[PDB]
Amino acid sequence: EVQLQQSGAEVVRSGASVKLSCTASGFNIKDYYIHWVKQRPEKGLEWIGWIDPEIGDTEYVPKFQGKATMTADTSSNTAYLQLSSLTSEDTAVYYCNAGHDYDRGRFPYWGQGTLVTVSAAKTTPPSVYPLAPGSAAQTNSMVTLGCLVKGYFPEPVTVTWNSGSLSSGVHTFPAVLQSDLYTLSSSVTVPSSTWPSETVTCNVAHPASSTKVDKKIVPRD
Amino acid sequence: DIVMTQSQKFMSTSVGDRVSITCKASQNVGTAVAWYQQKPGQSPKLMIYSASNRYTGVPDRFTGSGSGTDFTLTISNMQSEDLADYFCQQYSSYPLTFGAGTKLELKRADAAPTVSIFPPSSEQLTSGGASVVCFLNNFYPKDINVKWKIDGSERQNGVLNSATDQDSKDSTYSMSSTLTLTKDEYERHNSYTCEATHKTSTSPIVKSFNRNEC
Repeated sequence: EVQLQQSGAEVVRSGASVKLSCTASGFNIKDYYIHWVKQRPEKGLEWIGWIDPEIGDTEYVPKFQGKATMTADTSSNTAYLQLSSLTSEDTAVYYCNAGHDYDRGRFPYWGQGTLVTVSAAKTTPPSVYPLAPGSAAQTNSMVTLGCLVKGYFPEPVTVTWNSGSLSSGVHTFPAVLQSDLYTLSSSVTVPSSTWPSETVTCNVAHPASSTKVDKKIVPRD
Repeated sequence: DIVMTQSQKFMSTSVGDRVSITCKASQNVGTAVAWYQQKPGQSPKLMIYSASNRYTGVPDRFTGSGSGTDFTLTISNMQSEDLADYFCQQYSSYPLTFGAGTKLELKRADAAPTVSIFPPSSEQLTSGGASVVCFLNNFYPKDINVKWKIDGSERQNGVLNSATDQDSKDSTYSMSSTLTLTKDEYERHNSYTCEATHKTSTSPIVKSFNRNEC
């Protein structure tokens, strides 16, 4: 079917540049206007502008003048978006889409989007802290254990429990920034009778820094 | 720029329901409006255009109406595949603008969150930092409030909250709330408390620990 295929996610350094691609299949971009729209985390879509791949004419909205540069090539059916002098504020998902050149603005075809993450941080391995419950003698059923993964860059890190044997009952939260570095936590819930009689270890991996850390959760603090 | 406002960020629905999503334009856009459907990490898709016309191939359960400044996307007999984000767009004039989106979610029985609080690990402490984490797992609906108290006093600064998307299997939500202080700030207090208020209880769920015991 008619499809717009965009390039994979990029993690880039502040001040640098990045060039995104959007390839059409099942149709030809020549008689369309190719538009790009940005979507920031927790924010609505904002139009960047369009290019007429037939003549090369482009139109940018004022906020992106000198920020974005669109190009196209009808023989390979590919449109490009160059983003220069990148900053934290450019972190967003970028979509290319298409609509008939004679059409006012309907967007019948959209690419899947490309996530661009801009940061001036260096790659940093995470610190993994065990989250064990205090010795509060109050008698209870199910027990919840966790691991705090903190201070790493870039995303992502993967976390499993007992090497994937403990899958049900685990919650691994989205990472959030704390002054340029990431942090997330993972919780696992098991029957009270099975812990600590049976070991519970969180396995954290951070491919960017070629690090793997296993933290066994033991009683106390 | 014409502002397209979608007042509802989220809407709970059930398979079989008739659902309507609103979009308001700040200026008269005629019927020059389109609606798009989007699912996580996938291309948006054209559903409605010219305010009330169904795009080719879209099922007959989607309709749209409105003109001027008030528009509505209606799904009759909602289906599981319809759970997604929807957003309007005006193409009356430039620059083209979009609504911020409305996400259709699944309805289930209310469930009270399972709260757990954890002190800083001795290991993090040898590092000079102190994170106190609280998990609020498997609850429904998503509306929830977490409050921190240090020695019975509300702590506003230093807490970061993170939420998982509605579970694809059990339709619940989960959340983590973590208070990050320095070892010195943390060691100048005794009582730390994570309090969750949810419609599932009149008495908020309170979890805490005292540094001098643990």
